[PDB]
Amino acid sequence: ETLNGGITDMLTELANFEKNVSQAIHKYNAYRKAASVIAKYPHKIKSGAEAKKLPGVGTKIAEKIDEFLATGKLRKLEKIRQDDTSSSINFLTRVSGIGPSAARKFVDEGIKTLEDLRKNEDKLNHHQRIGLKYFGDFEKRIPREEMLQMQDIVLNEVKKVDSEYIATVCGSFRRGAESSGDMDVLLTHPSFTSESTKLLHQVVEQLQKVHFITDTLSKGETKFMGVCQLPSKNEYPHRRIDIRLIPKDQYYCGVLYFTGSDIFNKNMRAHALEKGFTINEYTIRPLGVTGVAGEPLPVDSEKDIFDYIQWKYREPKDRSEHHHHHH
DNA sequence: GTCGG
DNA sequence: GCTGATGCGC
DNA sequence: CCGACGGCGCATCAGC
Ligand SMILES: Nc1nc(=O)n([C@@H]2CS[C@H](COP(=O)(O)OP(=O)(O)OP(=O)(O)O)O2)cc1F
Ligand SMILES: [Mn+2]
Ligand SMILES: [Mn+2]
Ligand SMILES: [Mn+2]
Ligand SMILES: [Mn+2]
Ligand SMILES: [Mn+2]
Ligand SMILES: [Mn+2]
Ligand code: NA
Ligand code: NA
Ligand code: NA
Ligand code: NA
Repeated sequence: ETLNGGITDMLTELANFEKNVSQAIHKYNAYRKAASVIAKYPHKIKSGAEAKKLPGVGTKIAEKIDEFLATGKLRKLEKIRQDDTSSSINFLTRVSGIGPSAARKFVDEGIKTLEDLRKNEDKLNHHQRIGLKYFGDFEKRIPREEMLQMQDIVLNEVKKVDSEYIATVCGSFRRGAESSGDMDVLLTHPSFTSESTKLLHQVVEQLQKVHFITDTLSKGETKFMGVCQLPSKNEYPHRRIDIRLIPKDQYYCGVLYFTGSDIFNKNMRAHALEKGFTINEYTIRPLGVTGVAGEPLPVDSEKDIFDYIQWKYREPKDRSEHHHHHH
C-alpha cells in the first residue's frame, strides 16, 4: 500500500511522543516535517543517506531510518511503547481540551484510562467535558457525502438569518477530500470588515435552534468551536465544526488559511519569511529591516498571495498532503 | 531535530 | 480594566 | 545557555 509507510509511521509516532510526552514542540515539528517530506518522496528509501538528501531529514533521523530498515523496528519506540506512563499521557491528549500539560497532571494523579477519565469529570473544564463526552464519535471520519448534507443545512440556515452572509466550507472539503475529519465553515458579512465593528452569535443560535449544533467547546466574537449532528432518517455520529468569521475585505487571506492543509500553511508562511513577508489569515505584509511587519499589501485573489512570494499557484486539491504507493 | 548564519 | 504568559487547538 | 522554527482565537491566570 504506502511507499515508505513504515518510516513515516515511525516518524509520526516519534513526533507525537515529543509533543505529548517531552513537550518538545520543535522536535515534534521536525519529525512531522520529516514524515511529510518522505511521504511525498516518489521513490522507495534504500538508506538514511538517501533520505538525508531530503530537506528536513538530518543525521539522527537517517540513523533511525537505517536502524528501522535493518531491523524493521526502533528500540527508542519499543522502550516508549512499553512505558505505560508515556502511553497513557499520549492517550489522554487525544481527548479535545487535554494537551500534553494537563494529560501529564492527570496521569500523575492516577488517571490513566477512559474509565478513570469519566470517573474524574469534576476535574475537567467544559471543553474537556465535551471532548470526553464525544471521544468516540470524534475519532470517525466524515464522508464527503455527509459533508454535503451538512453544507446544505449550514448554507440554508445562514441565508434564513441574513442573506447578505456568505458561508464557505473550507478545510479538507474544499481540497476535494473524499472524507474529512471536521467541518470548517468560513463566514463573511459586509457589516464586518477590518475597519468596522452579534454576527457570529446569530448564526450559532440559529444552527442550535434547528438542533444541528448540539454543543460548544469555545466561542468568541470571530471563532466558534463546537459539535454538530445530521438529523437521522431513523443516529448519525456527532461531529466537530469550526465556524470562522473573517472580515469581508480580507476573504482571500482568510480562505487561504482556512483551506489548509496545516502543513501547507506553515510551509507557505515559512517560505514567505525567507522572501521577506509575513502572512496571517488577514494580511500579507512585508517585514521591515528589523523583522517588523509593514503595511498590508493589496490582495484581490488567492493567487496574488502566492505571487508576492514567488510561488506557483496551487489549486486547493494540491494543498493536501499525499503519499505514494508500491505494487 | 534541522537548518543557517 | 490593561497587558502578557501559558495551554489548547486549527 | 547558537537560535529561530507560522501565526493567532479563545480560556485562564498573573501582575499592574
Ligand atoms: N496547525 C494548523 N494550522 C492551520 O493553519 N490550520 C488551518 C486552520 S483551519 C484549516 C483546516 O483545519 P482542520 O484542522 O479543520 O484540518 P483539515 O480540514 O485540513 O483536516 P480535517 O479533515 O479537518 O482532519 O487549516 C490548521 C492547523 F491544524
Ligand atoms: Mn493510499
Ligand atoms: Mn510497505
Ligand atoms: Mn510526491
Ligand atoms: Mn490520585
Ligand atoms: Mn478540517
Ligand atoms: Mn477545523
Ligand atoms: Na537534509
Ligand atoms: Na487534546
Ligand atoms: Na472527583
Ligand atoms: Na454521540
